Amino acid sequence: KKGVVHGVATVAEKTKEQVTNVGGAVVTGVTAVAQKTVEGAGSIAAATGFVKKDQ
Amino acid sequence: KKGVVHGVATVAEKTKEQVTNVGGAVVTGVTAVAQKTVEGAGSIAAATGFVKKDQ
Amino acid sequence: KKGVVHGVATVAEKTKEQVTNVGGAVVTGVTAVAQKTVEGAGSIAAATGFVKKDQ
Amino acid sequence: KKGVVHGVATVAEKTKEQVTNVGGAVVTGVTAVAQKTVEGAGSIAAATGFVKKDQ
Amino acid sequence: KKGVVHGVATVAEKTKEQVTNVGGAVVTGVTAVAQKTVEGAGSIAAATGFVKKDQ
Amino acid sequence: KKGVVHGVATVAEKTKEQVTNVGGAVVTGVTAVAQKTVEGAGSIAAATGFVKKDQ
Repeated sequence: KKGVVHGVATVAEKTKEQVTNVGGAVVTGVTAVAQKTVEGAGSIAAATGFVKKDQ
Repeated sequence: KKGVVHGVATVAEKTKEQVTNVGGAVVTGVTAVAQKTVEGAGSIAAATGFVKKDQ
Repeated sequence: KKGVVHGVATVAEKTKEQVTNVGGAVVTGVTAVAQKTVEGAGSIAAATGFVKKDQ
Repeated sequence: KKGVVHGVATVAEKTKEQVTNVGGAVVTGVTAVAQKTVEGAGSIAAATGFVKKDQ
Repeated sequence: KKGVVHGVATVAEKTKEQVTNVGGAVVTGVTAVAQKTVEGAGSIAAATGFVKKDQ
Repeated sequence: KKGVVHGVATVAEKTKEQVTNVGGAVVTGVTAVAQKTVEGAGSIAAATGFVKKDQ
């Protein structure tokens, strides 16, 4: 076989899960957050997949 | 076989899970956060996959 | 076989899990955080995969 | 002070939390379950407070 | 002071948490279960407070 | 002071936590279980407070 990509690719066979991202956010997984009190200014209290930027 | 990529690629066969990211965030995994009190200014209380930038 | 990449690639066969990242964050694994009190300014209380930058 | 109980009592002062049970079940706490696949016959997959009886 | 109990009592002062149980189950605490696959017949996969009886 | 109990009592002053149990199960503490695969018939894979009986 032959393949040429520029990116971002994701090429496969017999594949149970696939995610391609440029971004941005993708949430495909099981996630449970139980929480009782959030205070403070400002605290990231429960982050799973996270980025921050400033310019 | 033959392959030429520029990136970012992810090329495979018979593959159960795949993630390609440029970004950005991707959450595909099981995650449980149980939490009772978050205070303070400002504290990253429970971070799983995390980045920070400032300019 | 033949392959030429610029990066970042991830090339394989018969492969159960794959992650490619430029970023950014990717969370694909099982993660359990149980927590009772977070205070202080500012304390990274439970970080699994983490980066920090400042300019 | 004076107190006479038959049970089950729970007597206090200045008290943040209280539970009295005869039973039975009481759930008052933070709880997060994230789960992806349960099989088998029959498996108690994630039990926090649990009892079993048979006669 | 004076106290006479038959049981089950729980008598106190200045007390942050209290549980009285005859039973039965009481869950008051922070609990996080993250789980990906449960199989088998039959396996108690993640038990925190647990009893079993048979007659 | 004077006290007479039959049991089960738990008598105190200035006390941060209290548990009385006849049972039965009580879960009041922080607990995190992260788990990826459970198999077999039948294996107690992660037990914190546990009993078993048979007659």
